[PDB]
Amino acid sequence: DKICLGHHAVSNGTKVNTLTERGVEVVNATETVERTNVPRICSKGKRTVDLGQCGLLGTITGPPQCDQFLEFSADLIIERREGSDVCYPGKFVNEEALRQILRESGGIDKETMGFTYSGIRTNGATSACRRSGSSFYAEMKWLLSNTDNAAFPQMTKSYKNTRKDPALIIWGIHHSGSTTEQTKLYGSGNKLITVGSSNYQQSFVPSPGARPQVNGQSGRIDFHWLMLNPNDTVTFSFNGAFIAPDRASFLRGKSMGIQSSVQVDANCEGDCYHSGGTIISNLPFQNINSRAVGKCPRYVKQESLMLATGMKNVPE
Amino acid sequence: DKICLGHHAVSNGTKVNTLTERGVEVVNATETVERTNVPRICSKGKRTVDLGQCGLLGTITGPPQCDQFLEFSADLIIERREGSDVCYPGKFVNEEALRQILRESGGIDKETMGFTYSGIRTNGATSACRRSGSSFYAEMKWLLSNTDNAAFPQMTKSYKNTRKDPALIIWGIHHSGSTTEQTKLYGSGNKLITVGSSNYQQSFVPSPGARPQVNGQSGRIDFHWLMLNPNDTVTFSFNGAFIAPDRASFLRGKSMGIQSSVQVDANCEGDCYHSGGTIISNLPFQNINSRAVGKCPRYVKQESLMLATGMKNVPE
Amino acid sequence: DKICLGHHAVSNGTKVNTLTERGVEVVNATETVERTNVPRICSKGKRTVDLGQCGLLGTITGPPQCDQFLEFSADLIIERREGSDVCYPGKFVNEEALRQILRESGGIDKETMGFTYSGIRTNGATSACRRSGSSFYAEMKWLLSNTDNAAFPQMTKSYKNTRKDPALIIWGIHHSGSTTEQTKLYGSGNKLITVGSSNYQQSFVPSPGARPQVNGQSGRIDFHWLMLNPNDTVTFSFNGAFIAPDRASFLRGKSMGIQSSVQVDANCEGDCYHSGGTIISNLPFQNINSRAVGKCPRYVKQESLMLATGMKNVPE
Amino acid sequence: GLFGAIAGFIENGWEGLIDGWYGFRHQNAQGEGTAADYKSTQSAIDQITGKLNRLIEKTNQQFELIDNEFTEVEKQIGNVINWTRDSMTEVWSYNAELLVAMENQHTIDLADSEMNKLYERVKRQLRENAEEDGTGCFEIFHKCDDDCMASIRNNTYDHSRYREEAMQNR
Amino acid sequence: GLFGAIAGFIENGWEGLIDGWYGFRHQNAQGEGTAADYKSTQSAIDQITGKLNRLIEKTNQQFELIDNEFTEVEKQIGNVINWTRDSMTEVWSYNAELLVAMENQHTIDLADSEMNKLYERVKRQLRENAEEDGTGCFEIFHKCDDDCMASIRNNTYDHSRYREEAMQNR
Amino acid sequence: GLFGAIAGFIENGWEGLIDGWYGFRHQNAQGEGTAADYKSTQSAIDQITGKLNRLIEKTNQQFELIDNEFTEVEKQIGNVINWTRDSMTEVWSYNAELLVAMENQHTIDLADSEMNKLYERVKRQLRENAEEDGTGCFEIFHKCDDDCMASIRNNTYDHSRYREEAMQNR
Ligand SMILES: *[C@@H]1O[C@H](CO)[C@@H](O[C@@H]2O[C@H](CO)[C@@H](O)[C@H](O)[C@H]2NC(C)=O)[C@H](O)[C@H]1NC(C)=O
Ligand SMILES: *[C@@H]1O[C@H](CO)[C@@H](O[C@@H]2O[C@H](CO)[C@@H](O)[C@H](O)[C@H]2NC(C)=O)[C@H](O)[C@H]1NC(C)=O
Ligand SMILES: *[C@@H]1O[C@H](CO)[C@@H](O[C@@H]2O[C@H](CO)[C@@H](O)[C@H](O)[C@H]2NC(C)=O)[C@H](O)[C@H]1NC(C)=O
Ligand SMILES: *[C@@H]1O[C@H](CO)[C@@H](O)[C@H](O)[C@H]1NC(C)=O
Ligand SMILES: *[C@@H]1O[C@H](CO)[C@@H](O)[C@H](O)[C@H]1NC(C)=O
Ligand SMILES: *[C@@H]1O[C@H](CO)[C@@H](O)[C@H](O)[C@H]1NC(C)=O
Ligand SMILES: *[C@H]1O[C@H](CO)[C@@H](O)[C@H](O)[C@H]1NC(C)=O
Ligand SMILES: *[C@H]1O[C@H](CO)[C@@H](O)[C@H](O)[C@H]1NC(C)=O
Ligand SMILES: *[C@H]1O[C@H](CO)[C@@H](O)[C@H](O)[C@H]1NC(C)=O
Repeated sequence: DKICLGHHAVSNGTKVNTLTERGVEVVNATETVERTNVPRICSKGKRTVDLGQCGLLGTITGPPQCDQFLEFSADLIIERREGSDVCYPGKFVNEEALRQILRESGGIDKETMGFTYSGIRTNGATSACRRSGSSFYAEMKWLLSNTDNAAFPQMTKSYKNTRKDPALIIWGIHHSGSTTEQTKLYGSGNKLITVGSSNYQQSFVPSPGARPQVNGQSGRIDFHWLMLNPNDTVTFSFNGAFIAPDRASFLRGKSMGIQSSVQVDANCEGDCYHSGGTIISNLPFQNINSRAVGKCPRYVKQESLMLATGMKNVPE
Repeated sequence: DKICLGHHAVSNGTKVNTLTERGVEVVNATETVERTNVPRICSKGKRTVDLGQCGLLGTITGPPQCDQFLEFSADLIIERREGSDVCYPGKFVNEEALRQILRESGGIDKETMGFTYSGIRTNGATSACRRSGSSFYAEMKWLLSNTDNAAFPQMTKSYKNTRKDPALIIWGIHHSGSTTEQTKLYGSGNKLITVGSSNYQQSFVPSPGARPQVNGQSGRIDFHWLMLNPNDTVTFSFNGAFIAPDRASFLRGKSMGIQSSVQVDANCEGDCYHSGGTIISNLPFQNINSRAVGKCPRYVKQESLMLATGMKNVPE
Repeated sequence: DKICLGHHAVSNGTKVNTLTERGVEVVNATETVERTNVPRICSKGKRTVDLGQCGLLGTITGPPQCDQFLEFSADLIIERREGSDVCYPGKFVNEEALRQILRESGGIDKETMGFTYSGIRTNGATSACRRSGSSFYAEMKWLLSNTDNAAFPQMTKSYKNTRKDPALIIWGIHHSGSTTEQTKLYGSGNKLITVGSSNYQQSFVPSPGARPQVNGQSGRIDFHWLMLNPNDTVTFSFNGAFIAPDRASFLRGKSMGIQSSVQVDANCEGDCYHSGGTIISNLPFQNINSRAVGKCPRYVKQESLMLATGMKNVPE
Repeated sequence: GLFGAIAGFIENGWEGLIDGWYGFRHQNAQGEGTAADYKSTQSAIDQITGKLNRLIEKTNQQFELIDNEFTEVEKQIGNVINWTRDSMTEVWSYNAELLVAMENQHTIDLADSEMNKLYERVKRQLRENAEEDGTGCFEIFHKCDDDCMASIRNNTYDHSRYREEAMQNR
Repeated sequence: GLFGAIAGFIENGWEGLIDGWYGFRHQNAQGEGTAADYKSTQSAIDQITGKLNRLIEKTNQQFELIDNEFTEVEKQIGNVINWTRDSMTEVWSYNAELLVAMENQHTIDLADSEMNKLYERVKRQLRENAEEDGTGCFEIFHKCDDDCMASIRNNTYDHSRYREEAMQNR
Repeated sequence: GLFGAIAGFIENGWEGLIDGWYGFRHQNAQGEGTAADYKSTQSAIDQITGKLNRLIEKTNQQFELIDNEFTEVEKQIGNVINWTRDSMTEVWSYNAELLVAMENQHTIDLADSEMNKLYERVKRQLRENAEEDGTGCFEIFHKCDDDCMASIRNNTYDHSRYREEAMQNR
């Protein structure tokens, strides 16, 4: 006598929002915002370097904690809160720029600057940098006057980059904890260091004085850097208080750098990382960490945005 | 004999734009872009500090016009065009960073640095900073040699931050209008000031010379700042030309800072501010000021975007 | 007996994407992403200045290659890879800020600083800047001691901006390739240059030393700049190693600056430019160059996004 | 519109209809009369109201000053800030324009939909007892007094009561 | 919905319909029976599946760190970065909200559309042999056994076979 | 499509229809003939044209260089610029993709709507004088010559003239 048309329905629908209404109940729906974090750095298949105690900028200068990271190779570089760039206290000028360069480097290759010295000492060492006895930054040389109080000679040292890629060149200016210490190490007088390339132009005069003790030392070293272009030359004209580079650094290729507080895991894979771990998801959005890096779902403020995958639910 | 279906209509409809047509007339519509400004800073219910003649950075150093703002407390801080940071002429290094810090501070609390002095004068004063007679920045001390021409002694002064929040530490370097004035105030010789913390590393040598007269003075003071972390120490090693801090500053909490040319009004409330007043609106967009701050409708280029709230209008 | 309704169709439809399906075939469609570049700078109707060998910053100082660009007027300014700012080697502090200013300037007008000199030489010249014989930056004066080794006198020079717009003021600090050269040119002693306005406060001490040879010279000049406000004064207090400005620069109006490697063409017009040419298009998006400037379609990653302009194509 | 009723087969709207959005206008022995439909009107109003509830607000997202109107920031960073702000202005102006155009298209189509639904609902009520005119009018074959018209509006109309005489009056 | 079938003239859905999205429920001399419609169900499913294929992904766009959680960057540049990041957060949160709301509106209307299309397809099959109830039901005038009902579902129904008796039973 | 006419109950389109978008194809004693419908075609064309008028443009918003291709800017600020530019690229690529997908869905549904409206308009004209086939065809019961077919197309058709003979030929 009659045939009637209809559609399915369920007792327990799922609420979604539309242009016209909040909390419309539909037969089924699915989440578009990722909330689940994996509390590990998911590193399966990636050449990974976990710096631990070594500060990223220490890979260039070489305090004792960075001895095993002087020429690393990596797809993924992990900095840790406990990492330190220094042994004898000090810091890099333009430090974060240099960190950003090294994070993307793919690692570093090192080559000798070819500097030889006469008329001065080359073996400055300190109890702040220990390798079973007093020592110093593995990639640098603390140049001193031949004997106590002696005049450091006016020196010039040159290095040409004969490779096809830019060379990362570092040096340091030593600020003793006192003027008397400055004289004892490098002789009296107002010291000077100039550094120039075809691209670069900058000078340095030391300023000794008492800083509060760090790693048992009241002196400081100002570290500085420049990228030396292929077949360009850097000249160092100095007359004391100069921490000379022993080796130049070259970038190997490409990598990504992260900062994290969680363990590496080679059993999971992911490309979106933050300090608390890895966001593994195919969803378009995430509400886990606005500073996640790599290849990530877009960060949004909402905890949940349900996408309807069914018709409106109309139970009897 | 017949029943006929229909819909309402009006003589005077409102035009809107659609995906497919410009200026479609609909029964009613409403504006989505705010154009109405309130020409006052609507400050009802908010702890408000209108700086007037006091420059925001003056709250830290204390020229005479900032005497009533040395320890203010605020939810909303208002800078005015007439505000000045200085009395004796000069300026802060990294000035805008420091303004951004102070705008968000919730105000400042001050505590003594605990510096005491011997062998030098502590009461440098100038006609540029008047408090019924020559005076100086209320939070700073102009250190001079005991008598004219006398050698200023090589000095070191230390302050540890024993509080749970970072301390804002300021100092100044005085550049006299001439070398002779520099000798008269601090004795002859090339002067030096170093400043270091566990986080910070920087030096200063003065450069005297004739600048054009500002507030009747051809000399200048370079003001400098750093945030001193909890249980870290700052050391000042100086030998003249040094404007010493008398007090450290501490941030109270949270605030917002604005720049405006209009009067405060405690009879209206709003959270979106610009130099010309307050945008009070629940509309999603505004075309009043692209630099409005606080909690605002999004700035857009269009003067009007009408949202249809009725059907298409079809009059006979 | 019957009338039947239908719609048109074609054998060769065009595929588009919808919300619900990829590659739906429609009767017709049109591209929304521009892929066609014009390999020329399309400059019809615009006052255009192609700098060629002249570096943009050279227009202010005046090395020989910029002799015809000392007072240019322009709507469109074109920098070339071969452009150089210098003759005697050196560089500007805050160089890119100054380039951004000059790119938007509409060109420059020059006016004498009105500086006259006594007791010193004014005609320093070099083989690095040739104009049929040794010469120097056309807008600057290389101030030397009257004779070899002689003491340069402590000097002050003042300029007030009496115009209604800010004046661009430049100067240079000369760093000789050696200390002996510095003494020969300006006499012995540690030199000093201070510069101040009501807005500006900064100092300079030279640092001589061997840099690698550029344009046959191991010395360098540090160029510096400031904008001098209407009815403000700049004072130069110097005692050697100072490259003095002969003229102030004033901005003419408005322009746009580009960098390009292709020829100008006055037969085509366009407002979107990049190094490879001009994007001439009315389409909303382009996939040619993410760094295109002017008035451009938005850059997107997709090569093509077809917009349906017909119904779904349903062939028999 | 998509449903071809408003500004479609219905020639025009009624300025006299001040009681609702959609309504009935009848012709019978007793004369002419107009009445608004509550359900259709209310469905359209509630949906438009829902759109406004969504759109008419701003976020709790606070932004602070990053430049300075009294003392200009350094030129390079200032130019980066301006470029970023202008880029955001472009994004939001585009977003605003498209949002309102999309919403407006949907709003007009939605109203047209409600009109169509009301028409088809009445059509089903009057099966065989009436025929479509084509102007949004239903020609009724049997005599339909005010109580009969009110029964159609109130959805209490019984077609079986009149079917015989209406079918005979084909 | 826009088409007024689901949550419209069809009073409610069937919890017993576990075989598909849309289906037939009949009444005849042989009793009652329920069967799902494959084509309508599959069209709706394929369209929803298509939406998910588009949305459920992230781009191959890599971003690196530009600030530092261990050692804070300089305050001015840090504030520019935060302002930019917060601006992007606002843009994307707005984009996400609107995308899902738009998609959801369309998804519900799309399902309602498929239900309507199925109803009208059946209506055309049964021309003159049946009449619309108004509840999504077709009252058939001739006797229609399970083979007859199955022919309607399977789209093999021949109205000319039954037309005479059904037309007579007007 | 949402209206189930194009790629729906109408099996396929006509390659021979080169005169318009929508048209009529008839069968009578005099033979077969095809003619395009101006109003429906023009409504669809004007709406698509309107979309193009909106989309096919760029803004008057000028942007300047903030970095440098010949002499690289400082690395930190350069990285901030690149991050910002890449973020904008992501926003705009997303915007472009979604805009075109949304517009395309609407364009296809809009064309399908116009086809449906034309069908229902004809259905109303021919009340009782014809019946729906289900393939987009109207079986007419009375004899309809070329002048009669032309009257349907031209919207001058008078159903009352033929009603008696057509109703008799039920
Ligand atoms: C960034 O944009 C602002 C405006 O948004 C520019 O400042 C304006 O400059 C014009 C003319 O130069 C004045 O009329 C206005 O008073 C200024 N407005 C504000 C709010 O300050 C500013 O110059 C731009 N920044 C840079 C670096 O050029
Ligand atoms: C920029 O925003 C970050 C957070 O996104 C701020 O850093 C946070 O600071 C709060 C309290 O000051 C701490 O609880 C968090 O540990 C910090 N988070 C991170 C990720 O560092 C930061 O202060 C802001 N930048 C500036 C210049 O103020
Ligand atoms: C910012 O991005 C640009 C490209 O948009 C980078 O410059 C490119 O560098 C690659 C290889 O290093 C070259 O092949 C191109 O010639 C460069 N393109 C341009 C337009 O200059 C640039 O290195 C990035 N910035 C930073 C700070 O890394
Ligand atoms: C309903 O949606 C979820 C996605 O969140 C899915 O996992 C599940 O299989 C779906 N269930 C049915 C019956 O379709
Ligand atoms: C029409 O819209 C405006 C909103 O701009 C509103 O204030 C007014 O009450 C509305 N009028 C009617 C009759 O709905
Ligand atoms: C189809 O579209 C293109 C736009 O890409 C246009 O140039 C062409 O004229 C159109 N053809 C027809 C027949 O409409
Ligand atoms: C640098 O000079 C050497 C000459 O020995 C040449 O082989 C190399 O190609 C040069 N590279 C560049 C970038 O000029
Ligand atoms: C600083 O040292 C004191 C020891 O007196 C301790 O109470 C305080 O917790 C320390 N704070 C930090 C941050 O180490
Ligand atoms: C500068 O001073 C002169 C006085 O001769 C005056 O004409 C001019 O308006 C002043 N400009 C400003 C900006 O104060």
